[PDB]
Amino acid sequence: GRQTYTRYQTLELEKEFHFNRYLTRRRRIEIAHALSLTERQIKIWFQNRRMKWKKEN
DNA sequence: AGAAAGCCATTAGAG
DNA sequence: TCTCTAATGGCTTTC
Ligand code: NI
Ligand code: NI
Repeated sequence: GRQTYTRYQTLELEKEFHFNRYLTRRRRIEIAHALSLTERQIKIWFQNRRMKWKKEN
């Protein structure tokens, strides 16, 4: 099964991605707690978002 | 070194 | 039926 992300979670992440397309371990834990997601989800979201940003270039 | 993070292709589920 | 993206898996890369 797959969880669906709220607007707030997706908005707060996209806002983060605006500043740096990669995350540090300290920040990655911070974000996972604030959005009530796992460290793994945050990593994966950025993997996908970086791939999505690649197709837009 | 080898754990941890990435890249990339691919899949599958939510709505 | 169709779209988008969470999630996966098998590699390579970074530290
Ligand atoms: Ni700006
Ligand atoms: Ni090695």
